[PDB]
Amino acid sequence: AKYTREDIEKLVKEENVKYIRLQFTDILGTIKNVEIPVSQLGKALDNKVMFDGSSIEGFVRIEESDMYLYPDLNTFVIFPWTAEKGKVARFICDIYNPDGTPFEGDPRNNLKRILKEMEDLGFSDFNLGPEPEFFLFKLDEKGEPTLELNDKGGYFDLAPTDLGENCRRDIVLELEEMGFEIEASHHEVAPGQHEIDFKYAGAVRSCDDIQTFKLVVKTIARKHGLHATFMPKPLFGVNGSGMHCNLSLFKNGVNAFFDENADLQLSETAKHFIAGIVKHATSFTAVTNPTVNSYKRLVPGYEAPCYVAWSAQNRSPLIRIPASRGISTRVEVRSVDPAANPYLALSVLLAAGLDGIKNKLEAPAPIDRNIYVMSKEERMENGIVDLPATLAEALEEFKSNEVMVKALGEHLFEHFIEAKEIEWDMFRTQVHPWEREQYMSQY
Amino acid sequence: AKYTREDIEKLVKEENVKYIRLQFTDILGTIKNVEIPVSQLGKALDNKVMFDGSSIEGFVRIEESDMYLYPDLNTFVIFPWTAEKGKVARFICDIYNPDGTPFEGDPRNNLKRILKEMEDLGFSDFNLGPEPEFFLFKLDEKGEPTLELNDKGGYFDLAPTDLGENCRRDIVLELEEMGFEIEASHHEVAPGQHEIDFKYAGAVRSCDDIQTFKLVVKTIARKHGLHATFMPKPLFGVNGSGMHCNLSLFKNGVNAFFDENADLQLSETAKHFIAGIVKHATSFTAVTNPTVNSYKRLVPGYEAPCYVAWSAQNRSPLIRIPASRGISTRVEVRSVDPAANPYLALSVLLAAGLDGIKNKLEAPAPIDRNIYVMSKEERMENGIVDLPATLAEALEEFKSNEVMVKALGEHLFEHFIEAKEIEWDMFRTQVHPWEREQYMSQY
Ligand SMILES: NC(=O)CC[C@H](N)C(=O)O
Ligand SMILES: [Mg+2]
Ligand SMILES: [Mg+2]
Ligand SMILES: [Mg+2]
Ligand SMILES: [Mg+2]
Ligand SMILES: [Mg+2]
Ligand SMILES: [Mg+2]
Repeated sequence: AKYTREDIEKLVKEENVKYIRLQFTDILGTIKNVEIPVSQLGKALDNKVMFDGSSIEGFVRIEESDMYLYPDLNTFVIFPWTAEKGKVARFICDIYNPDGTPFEGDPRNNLKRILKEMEDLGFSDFNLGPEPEFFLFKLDEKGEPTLELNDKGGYFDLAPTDLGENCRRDIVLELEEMGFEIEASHHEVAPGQHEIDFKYAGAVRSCDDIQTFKLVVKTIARKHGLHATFMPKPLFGVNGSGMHCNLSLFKNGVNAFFDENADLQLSETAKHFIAGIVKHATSFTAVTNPTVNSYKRLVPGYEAPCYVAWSAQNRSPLIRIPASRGISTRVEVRSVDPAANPYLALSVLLAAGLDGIKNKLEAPAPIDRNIYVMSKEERMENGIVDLPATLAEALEEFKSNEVMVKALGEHLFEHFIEAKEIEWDMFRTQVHPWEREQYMSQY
Repeated sequence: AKYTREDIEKLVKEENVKYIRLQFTDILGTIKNVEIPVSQLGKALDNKVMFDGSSIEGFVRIEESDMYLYPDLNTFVIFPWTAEKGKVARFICDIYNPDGTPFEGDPRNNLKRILKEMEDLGFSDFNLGPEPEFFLFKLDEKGEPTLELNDKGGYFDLAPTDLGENCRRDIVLELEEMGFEIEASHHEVAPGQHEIDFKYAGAVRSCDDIQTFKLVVKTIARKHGLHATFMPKPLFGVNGSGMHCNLSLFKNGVNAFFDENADLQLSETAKHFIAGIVKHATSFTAVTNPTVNSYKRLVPGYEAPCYVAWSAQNRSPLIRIPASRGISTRVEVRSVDPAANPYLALSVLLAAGLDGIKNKLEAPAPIDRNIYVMSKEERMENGIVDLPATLAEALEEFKSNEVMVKALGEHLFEHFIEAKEIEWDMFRTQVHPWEREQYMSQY
């Protein structure tokens, strides 16, 4: 209980809060909201504010259906940069059906659903440590994004410098003032690319922070004349952006992946997890990489995984194990990209993990200096399968899987599939310039 | 009441008001005004101010006509901007004849007429909850509007951010801190499109607030290098704008549409009232949808209605019943667009409602699924009539309906048709570029 009804009412008043953002999330991970005047804080709470909950199905809407917003008290945040006529605060909300029950088509209420599965298996927490990467492109005259990069930095370089446009700085600083907890940040591999890493938190809080963070970013960036994009593959020839997800299970407030007396100090619990992840990656990919362009980042030549394997020391492991042990033992899934919706991502991932533990699945041998050089044939002769090559591919595999379809639930699943199938069809029917360069003179 | 003579005179002096706007509306909903120096406040308040009330006719104006301006103390507000050589305030007004009686051709006086009509039927209040949607475009260098939108947001998604322009916010903030009572706001389907929704009120107050809204909007957006418009379909191939009106009747301070032990918890009255809107839609469309361009929004595929029908959950029903009951039990007409003169629309709607209540009309089958596919023929065999395709058609239907004509008033009616027929006549003789593109080389 971070705040209570009164603590918030007291707080709204102590400060000059005048505008309330009741923010949620549609199925495509897009960050939505309905805004009220502070004069509606009461109705807001009391969970009495209604809206067209079909905003959640995204562009595949069809009819208008009324739904309730239920604000999550302990997610109460006051935005800093505000203060014009008054300040602005917010609430992340859970969408309820008009009859009282939570709306099953809501991404957030789904994570919770599967977190009940985790607790019934006997676990207390499922932690996440996101490593979200993003590009900074320059704005032009007419305030339009351009293909020009904010800087020419390389890997863990000393990016932009402490003389203005240091977006990373203000971002990290602003986030820390908003109550976040950052672990560290750094410039990434390509020029004009960045990464800020959050401290670990419980699935929900971590997912909620990832949403805010993206928002916070986009804003500060515009403030500096820049464009932030979390597009996975903005530029052919340059690195893409992914969002590795460090994962851990807890039991009685004790880390469960750690076993000092076992191979790699990794519990049997830990290894079943890895096991399930390997079993389901080619199937949960259409979710952790939800866009067409997500697949342009998933190619040889960069640090992105193109095959299902794990390792503690390799070029592009879809699963990795950081060095830290004990209270910090965790599995890192390095295929997830920032285009992915966190609640859904952690839904399918948490689910594929539990499917390993439930069924004492057996993990394969850790890969190490092989995958990349051995032809897809040699790789294939082993547990080494290629991830889907296109969104259409990822979608077939997804549907085939029963434990992944369950991870969403009939509503979240029907529509996701619908929207993505359109997205692909639009792309497939499209005639790109590249083809005209190739065939228009040659034929 | 709310304000009394001396209360106002105290307010003006203390707040340092120096410029009064005597505000009113013409047939085309356009917002007129005669403006006096604070020093003339007395003359004003004694109902002694005169002006050319033929301004009410709009461009159909032929001869001049001296009329009086009667301020309404309860509509007194002080505009928040202003404060140069002093502050500004307005008074919404009723137009009188030089012989002391209210001028009929005045739309505000017209609704007050049909309202009294309602009371004879023994009703207490007529409530409106409007949801006015608008587009924000950019102003060019010359300060001239362009076809460039203010953002790329969609339905309900949190956009734009709290750093910069954020018109919607600054509008609601101004409205709220200016006496208004807003419920919520949000981004709309099309990029650059926005909607603010106010708490319900009685017809007159609700119509006055709609006229003040538009203004405050138009104003705020201009202040941010933007152009607001309530033009129904500014752009082909994107969503148009509309102003669904949420209607409810009270009897002795109690909602008369509600009824627990009923079906859908809708009272017999409700069912009848609905019945009325059903049989007058095609004949009141010309009023709720007054511009030529209004009918370019009335095309299938964009959430806007096209047939006379009512549902509780459908793609784009002319009428729909939102979830809430009890006090919130209401009928929503989704035909109405912003271009419409709120006073005329509300009066033509109240009138059609009461008519169906008066003559105990039998409401038709609520539409299940599909009015889109179910072709003309079939749609007919189900008593589903199409709205008028063009302003012309709309007029021929309005002119045929005895009760609708009576809702307007001999004067209002005569001049409204006069305007619309010339408006249509122009648009019909115009040779648009589209014709040239399709025909000039073809023939
Ligand atoms: N109800 C909505 O928000 C859709 C509005 C849409 N622009 C219309 O014409 O009705
Ligand atoms: Mg559906
Ligand atoms: Mg990194
Ligand atoms: Mg990593
Ligand atoms: Mg005349
Ligand atoms: Mg709307
Ligand atoms: Mg509506």
